Amino acid sequence: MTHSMRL
Amino acid sequence: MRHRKSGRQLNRNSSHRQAMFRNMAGSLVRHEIIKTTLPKAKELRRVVEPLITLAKTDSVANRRLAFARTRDNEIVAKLFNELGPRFASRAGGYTRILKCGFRAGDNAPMAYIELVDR
Amino acid sequence: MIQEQTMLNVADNSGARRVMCIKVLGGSHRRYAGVGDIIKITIKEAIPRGKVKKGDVLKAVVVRTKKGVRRPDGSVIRFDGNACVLLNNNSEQPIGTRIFGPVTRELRSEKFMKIISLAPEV
Amino acid sequence: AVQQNKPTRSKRGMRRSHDALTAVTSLSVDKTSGEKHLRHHITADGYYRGRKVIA
RNA sequence: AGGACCGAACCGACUAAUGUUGAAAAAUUAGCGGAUGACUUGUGGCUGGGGGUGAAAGGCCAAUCAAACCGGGAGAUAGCU
RNA sequence: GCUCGCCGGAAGACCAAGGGUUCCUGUCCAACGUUAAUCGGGGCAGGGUGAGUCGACCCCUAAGGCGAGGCCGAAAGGCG
RNA sequence: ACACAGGUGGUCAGGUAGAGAAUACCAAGGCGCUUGAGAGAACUCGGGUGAAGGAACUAGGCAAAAUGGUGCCGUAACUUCGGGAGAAGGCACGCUGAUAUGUAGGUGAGGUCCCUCGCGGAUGGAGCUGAAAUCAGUCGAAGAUACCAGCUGGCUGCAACU
RNA sequence: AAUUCCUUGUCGGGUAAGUUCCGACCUGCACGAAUGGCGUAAUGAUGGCCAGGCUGUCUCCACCCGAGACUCAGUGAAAU
RNA sequence: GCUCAACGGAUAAAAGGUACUCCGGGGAUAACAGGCUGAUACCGCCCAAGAGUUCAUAUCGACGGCGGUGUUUGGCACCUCGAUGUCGGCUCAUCACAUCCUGGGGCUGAAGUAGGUCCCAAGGGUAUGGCUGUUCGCCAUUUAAAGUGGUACGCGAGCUGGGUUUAGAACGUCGUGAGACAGUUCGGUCCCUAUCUGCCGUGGGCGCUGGAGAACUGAGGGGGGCUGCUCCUAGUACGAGAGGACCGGAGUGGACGCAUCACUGGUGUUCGGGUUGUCAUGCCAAUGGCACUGCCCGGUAGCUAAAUGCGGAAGAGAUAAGUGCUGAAAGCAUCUAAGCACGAAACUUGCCCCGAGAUGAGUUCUCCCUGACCCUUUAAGGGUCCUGAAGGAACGUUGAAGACGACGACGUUGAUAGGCCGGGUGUGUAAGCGCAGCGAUGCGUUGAGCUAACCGGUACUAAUGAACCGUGAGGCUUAACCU
Ligand SMILES: CC[C@H]1OC(=O)[C@H](C)[C@@H](O[C@H]2C[C@@](C)(OC)[C@@H](O)[C@H](C)O2)[C@H](C)[C@@H](O[C@@H]2O[C@H](C)C[C@H](N(C)C)[C@H]2O)[C@](C)(O)C[C@@H](C)C(=O)[C@H](C)[C@@H](O)[C@]1(C)O
Repeated sequence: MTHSMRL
Repeated sequence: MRHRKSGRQLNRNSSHRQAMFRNMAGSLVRHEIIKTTLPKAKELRRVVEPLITLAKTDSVANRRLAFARTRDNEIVAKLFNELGPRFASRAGGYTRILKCGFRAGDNAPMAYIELVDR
Repeated sequence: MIQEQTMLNVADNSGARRVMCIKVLGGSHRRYAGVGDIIKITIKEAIPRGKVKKGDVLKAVVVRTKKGVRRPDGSVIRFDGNACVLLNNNSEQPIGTRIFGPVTRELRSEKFMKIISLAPEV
Repeated sequence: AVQQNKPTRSKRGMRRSHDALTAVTSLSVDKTSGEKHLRHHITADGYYRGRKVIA
């Protein structure tokens, strides 16, 4: 859900 | 922060507190000595002593106020017939607390609350 | 206690019927305006024949508050409805001639003496 | 939330140093019967300060 | 009359809050939508794995789905840790 | 037992399915019960289920299944 | 997986107020949900009230507050001529008395005729039930008094709609 | 413009002030006619914007009522 | 007979997409943050053409040169891929100074007012809104001012989740297509009960050399430190005039903080009243339960702000930039080398709070203990009996004290709490009876009845006589004295 991910 | 506030909440709301005090006042006037917890006994002092002061004058209005605060006609009968002429001399202090150990189940501080006749 | 976005009525007959406070003048971070306090207003509703039109950004002075002013006697005078008298943006002089309704004796000072010599009650 | 490493048995005993239950200092003797009781409590046989209170 | 209107049972799940080692591996509370129909529900059948079924999202097929599970090839293979 | 409170198109009363003895009586309180327990849907011993008419079984059928022969298919099997 | 705030088909369904299987309080009946006792800090949860202001909050009026019933009056653009529309916006609502020793309505006995005779048909109104309205009076700060119970309007993109 | 880069295009309206909104103009980087174009009443737990009412959203929090948190007794975890 | 040209030639023969993805690894290798560096960026200086009527150096400073900082854009790949959660907002901050305001000065192309520029200075302060996801920016309106940076572009085991950056869907464009796009658009689960350090509070133990109860000195530590406007001097000094002070003195505000409820208010589910529905007390009347405190209307005490008091200082010391006095070196000159004086919101005090665990454990006052013996490793020794003192703790009633401890008052030789009495307050004319009325209801009794937390009293009730801990004159050495 790419909010905590370092993307 | 409770600065000069009387009354104990006793982990109830207002309706439960008032109904519980009415039941305990009925049981205390009925049996003349009851076992209870300690802070409920102190609050029961502050509840049941104005009823005995109300019994010191016997009229229709005072008996209707006692019925409005006890809702038992046998209780108001015993008040206005026995506890009125018996407690007529002493001014306040119609009741007596005595501590009696602790409860076996929840380790609650026990007390006997009784009337000063016995 | 007039702060910003407060909708005040107009006490004199400058033409506006309803104004809105957009800034309480005097001092950084000032919150409120009492009677003696100038406010900056915009005009939200005007009469069709008046001296000022809708959208004018000018100054006014509060004359009545619902919160009310306190006298040194311990008293307090609370009106009903908030009101202001409209002023010239730089000259600080009132625009309309007659002033409707009561004002306070707290207002007694030079420019507002020019105001207060028009009102029916003080 | 969790510890970085477990505490010792030493730090456990130092923490539990304040958990000692206080004893009653001394029970008081009634005047008539002589039975021990707590202060300001009635006896088991229902005496308080030399007066039979409960039946 | 009406895939009509308002609104309970019933079916669903729009918003917020709480819960997030839960009371609950999908809830509760307070509002919310449909509510005579392209409705909902019971009981029983039928379709099956490169197959089914899909008012279509690669959704669902027993808390498992860009190929279910079980068992066997099988100690697959691993220049990788 | 007496008061107080709560539900009451249910938090009441009958069943189907699903459980399977949990029903009732006496006795016990190690474990179970999120505490204590003298209590229990717990342990233990006994008791309890009575039908021509209620239901199943039974007669008949739906969707569907199986299917003598038959047709088809390397075999298994498929369809009828 | 639990003595788990979940799920699970049919039958019955009383009183008062209510259009009602909603909702409020009750009946028959069944329960107080297998840890309690105190105290009455911060903080958290679920609520109640709030001076002056009234969206200044914020990504955004999110969440709350508000609105809410019946009868009557009135209601625009636009339109596929059905709608829009409950548009919008108002007014009156309690209790008592009188009309009216309860009316209009509903039911309709005893009696009296007819008969082809009974579970028949006509008059007749007892008795019961019973709105809604107007007038007059009265009480309250407030009469849809609680629970219950639409926020409304203007412009616009997309998809006709269920 | 659900399409526009440059860009918050420029002008107008709405605001005290408007990168969003509405109306226009065409310079259409890179619309366009059944992978439909342009409208459109009604509908939508649809997207954007404005207004009235309403309010603890806010200025700026205050107090109260209950359930935890705190103390006492009983039982008694977990991640690490 | 091989552009087997990827030329030591995997096959005779081979392109893509994955944001639906999966696995094994990697900080061997990128994005974020840190490190090193400093081209770039920012700040400072050097020379000086030229502008400034003349006049480089009031203010700018070309052509070029030298540094600083780490501070933008970068470079490198040192840490991290068996996880170091992003932009913005909120809450809370903290430091630097390269100072935005306030304060102190020098020069001015400084008449005054107001500026420009440079030096010193970090005590305090340093907006609200519209638009935008925005930081930024534009804009509106204020202000004394609307500083610039560091702190993982501070801050998600503190909150949010609008933006980017998962899965849905669409537009433009690219692609034959699956799909792709620092291009847009609508929608989209933010876990954690704190062990340790830290910090805010609040206790127990022991120590401080006999024990105890008090009151202090204060080493040291913290808080605080902002500023506008008006009036007077004075429309004076200055200036043709328009304008218009320095210095000094009061008043009155804004923001901020501390305190407290006398006022004005809020709250006041524990007080009084109204009222709707229903159930019950046999019924009427009167009450009670439930309906969010059923809905409301007032409101006591407490708590509290929007209410009301107070504060920021003056002074002193030592100074920064700066200005001097005397004065040589260097017959002069010179604020400086000797010597002397001034000089800021910074520093040290002055104001307020904590504070002797200040182990360097301080001082002062008061009070309390004045008994016998035995043993042994005759030691600052052990033991036995007798005495338990001042005081403390425990218990109880409690408190405008409190999470619990603690703190404070009291314990009958007594007002500590409840009750009771009287008052006050609040609400608004109780019930019953009688009259008027057909009635709802009105009137009289009646400003009645009821009243929480308030006030002044009163032993009526509960605070029991005791038991428990704590001891029995307190080491050595040296000095100074007293008998
Ligand atoms: C109910 C409680 C659940 O946690 C959450 O919902 C929170 C809120 C997730 O964030 C959710 C929601 C969200 C938005 O993060 C808040 C999203 O970005 C992540 C991917 O999932 C967490 C924390 C994720 O971690 C994050 O994963 C990232 C890949 C890296 C990140 N790390 C760098 C710091 C790390 O913390 C992640 C993977 O789910 C954790 C694993 C262990 C789990 O699956 C566990 C079982 C969780 O599901 C949970 C504890 O039950």
